[PDB]
Amino acid sequence: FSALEPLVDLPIGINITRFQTLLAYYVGY
Amino acid sequence: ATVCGPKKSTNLVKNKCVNFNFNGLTGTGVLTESNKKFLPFQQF
Repeated sequence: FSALEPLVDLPIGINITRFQTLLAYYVGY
Repeated sequence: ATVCGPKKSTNLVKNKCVNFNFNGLTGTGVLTESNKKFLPFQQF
């Protein structure tokens, strides 16, 4: 068990539909 | 929004019944010092 702290908040105002990772990693939803 | 105006700050007065405006939230109370430990992201 772990807790994830908010560090960075970005008021971008842009829609995000996809993402990709730059370079083992795990992706959930 | 991004470009908001300036926001002034008054002097912090302790041990009095005062009307506080700590950031956005307001209220009426007596601000005394405490021994509580916040996390560094937690404001309230």
